[PDB]
Amino acid sequence: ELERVMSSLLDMGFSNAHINELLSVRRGASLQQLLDIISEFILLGLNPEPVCVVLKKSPQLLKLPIMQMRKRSSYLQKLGLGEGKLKRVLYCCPEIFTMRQQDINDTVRLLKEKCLFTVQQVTKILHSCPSVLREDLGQLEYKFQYAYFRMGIKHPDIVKSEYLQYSLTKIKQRHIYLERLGRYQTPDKKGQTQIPNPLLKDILRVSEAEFLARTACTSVEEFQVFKKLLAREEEESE
Amino acid sequence: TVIVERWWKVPLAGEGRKPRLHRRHRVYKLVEDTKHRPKENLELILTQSVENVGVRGDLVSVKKSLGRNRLLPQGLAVYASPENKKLFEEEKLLR
Amino acid sequence: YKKKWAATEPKFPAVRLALQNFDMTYSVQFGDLWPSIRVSLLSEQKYGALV
Amino acid sequence: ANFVSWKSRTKYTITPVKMRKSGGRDHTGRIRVHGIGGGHKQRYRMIDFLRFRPEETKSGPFEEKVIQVRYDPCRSADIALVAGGSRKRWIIATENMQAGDTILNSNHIGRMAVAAREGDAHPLGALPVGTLINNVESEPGRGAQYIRAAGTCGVLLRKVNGTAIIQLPSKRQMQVLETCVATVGRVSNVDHNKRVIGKAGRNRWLGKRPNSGRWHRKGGWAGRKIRPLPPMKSYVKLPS
Amino acid sequence: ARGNEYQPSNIKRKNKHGWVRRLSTPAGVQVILRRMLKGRKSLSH
RNA sequence: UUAAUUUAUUAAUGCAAACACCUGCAUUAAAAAUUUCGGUUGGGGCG
RNA sequence: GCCUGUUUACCAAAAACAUCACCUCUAGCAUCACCAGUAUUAGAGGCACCGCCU
RNA sequence: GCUACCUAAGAACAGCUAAAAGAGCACACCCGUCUAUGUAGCAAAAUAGUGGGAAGAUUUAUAGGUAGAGGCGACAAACCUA
Ligand SMILES: [Mg+2]
Ligand SMILES: [Mg+2]
Ligand SMILES: [Mg+2]
Ligand SMILES: [Mg+2]
Ligand SMILES: [Mg+2]
Ligand SMILES: [Mg+2]
Ligand SMILES: [Mg+2]
Ligand SMILES: [Mg+2]
Ligand SMILES: [Mg+2]
Ligand SMILES: [Mg+2]
Repeated sequence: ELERVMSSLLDMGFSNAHINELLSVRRGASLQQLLDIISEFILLGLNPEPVCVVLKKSPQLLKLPIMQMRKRSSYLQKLGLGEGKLKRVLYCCPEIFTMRQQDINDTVRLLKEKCLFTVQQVTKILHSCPSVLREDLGQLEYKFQYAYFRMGIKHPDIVKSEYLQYSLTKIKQRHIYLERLGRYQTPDKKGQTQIPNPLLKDILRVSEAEFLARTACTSVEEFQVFKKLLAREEEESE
Repeated sequence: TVIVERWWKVPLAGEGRKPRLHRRHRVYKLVEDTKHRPKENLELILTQSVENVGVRGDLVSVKKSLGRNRLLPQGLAVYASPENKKLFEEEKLLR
Repeated sequence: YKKKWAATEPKFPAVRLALQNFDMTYSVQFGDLWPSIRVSLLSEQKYGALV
Repeated sequence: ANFVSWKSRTKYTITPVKMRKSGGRDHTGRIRVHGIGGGHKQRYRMIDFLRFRPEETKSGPFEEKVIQVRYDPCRSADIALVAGGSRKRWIIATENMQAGDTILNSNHIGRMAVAAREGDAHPLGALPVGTLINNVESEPGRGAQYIRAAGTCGVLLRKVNGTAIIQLPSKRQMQVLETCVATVGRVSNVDHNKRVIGKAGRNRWLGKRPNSGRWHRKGGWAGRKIRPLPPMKSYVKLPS
Repeated sequence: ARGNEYQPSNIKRKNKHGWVRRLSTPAGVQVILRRMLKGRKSLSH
């Protein structure tokens, strides 16, 4: 009943303002369902006002079956996504609760088995950039292997720089440019290079201006021409 | 049921003799698995009123699962054998 | 013939060998223009049309 | 092999039980776990992990007197012989449990939070949020399975509805019905980490033996390797 | 150093190669049957 | 082993099949299994 | 090479193997090993007592 | 029934020095460093001397277990009846 739900929401840290906001947000959702969903979200360690913000942004969450919501919440806790970690995840990609359990499981299994990311590294990836879950398999594996083999990056650095966050097209556009320019060299079998390579923050994190001014030391027009040429090369390769 | 077929043809045995099989005649290819066939329906004659199917004495095509799990075990239906059809025909004409 | 040797050379492909030769020579020859020349060489070639 | 598990006793008892070592072998006689063998002969003291076990023809919260706190060869945590009514049982002693102390075991989920005194067992619903706990059950009445090693302490992170969120010593959250019992405080023998084995012989006393060939797969141990994709085969191991 | 691999003990002898152990398994029963077919005076050890 | 050929078997998934368990069929792995080591030339090479 | 130990029974006893110590990875769990154990736990790998600077 | 490891329940370890020791010297015991002898030998791995450990991760009797692509292995490709 509304009495019980109001008492519970007075508990759990929710203030009357947010309670009224959520009650209005109810899109024909039963008070029982709303109470259960908020209960699961705060069980996941999420604060009351972020819960309110998330339900505002994505009311569909209230429509999720309680069984499925509980299963997904338990899975996220097992993956380590909880407490403050789940906040930025629910903002960057609020659809993790809607994704199929199989999609999440296979993404994590690709990250662990076929990519040899530690459990902590996997949690860090899913915490910093949940867009990986949206990104399809195969493409993700290609991106990781591009970082590992062709670029010579190791898992700690990949995770530290959030390399998986960036798009494969951008990654190739910058790295191949550097490589052909000779400013980047794939580490040899010994893992050494004639010249130290530029850092991934200098390669991908920075904007095109600084990227071409400090790391490549070339001209923007040259970079545009190279980008078009590389696009043609990829088209032909396919 | 899994239905299989020899890769290698077996030479004819004769009339009263039995075919002699060899190592190569134990190699099979699966021609079909019946469990993947499209589901067919079971013909039943109802005995008691049942929702959304019928009342009594009317031949009905019901999903085999329903027919074998609910109707027949509970006596709500009987097999559409010629004998049952005849008996329910006399029942109908006696009304 | 001596089948077993203490160490064998890396067995580079000819393309990489040419790249290494060019890197060690044209880099000195051209200074700061060598990266541009290198990327141009490694990229596609611009073809003119002679009627 | 003619291996029958020694864990055949059916009736709980205080007497230490003569336990047969396994050597890391299955009932088949083959090594299943490596590095196990030898060590000092040990006797097993049946530990009652169901702290709220009201005596026969009895019910409701009950108290118990700590007869003694003893070293257990089969655990990191030290145990306590504790007696109540007309029975005695072994439990896991908490950090400051002393002989002669009184311990309370209750199944009452009071509306208010019960004053959490180290050593007593209450349903998780009855504890203040943030209290240190150990010997936690996964289900009501299942029996303690988590937070049992020496010096370990989970935290009652949250309580909502009939569900409590606990932080296990591995810093992983766990959901348990608030009706499930747990005992307050951290497990005894908190200095277990700081113990220095000192010599290989001491591990051999503890029944750990140096053992090789721990994998039995062709080629032995093989760390996982990332199989390159066709595009990356060209750069897997670039010669210097 | 070598040669004395046989350290006799009637308990091990009977427990390892005795009639009861031979009959304990179909393989051992076939061992006995082969000895019988060959006509061995000593079927078991 | 990034030699060739397989995945029977397990582990995952997916699709059917029975309304957790199990059968069939696929895919990916793990584990393995089978098999091969062309010829002529070249002692201080890198064919 | 920290140490005492182990090893090629029958050409090698060693600097090799193990070893306390330390690091990394994996695992939130009961009725046949691990274990009648539960993250200060268990399994695996690496390294090498320890101590001082970068 | 050897050997590798393990299980059950046994046993042995003088004397001195030191004090509760993977402690020292050193018997029994275990091993096998070095040398010589022997090399169809006493011996299909021994003898003599020399030497290492010798209250321990020790040695050892008894019975049981693990079986061949398997076991077991303080990894020597060691051992699993010369
Ligand atoms: Mg013997
Ligand atoms: Mg040494
Ligand atoms: Mg030798
Ligand atoms: Mg020896
Ligand atoms: Mg020697
Ligand atoms: Mg003495
Ligand atoms: Mg000594
Ligand atoms: Mg050994
Ligand atoms: Mg070796
Ligand atoms: Mg070798």
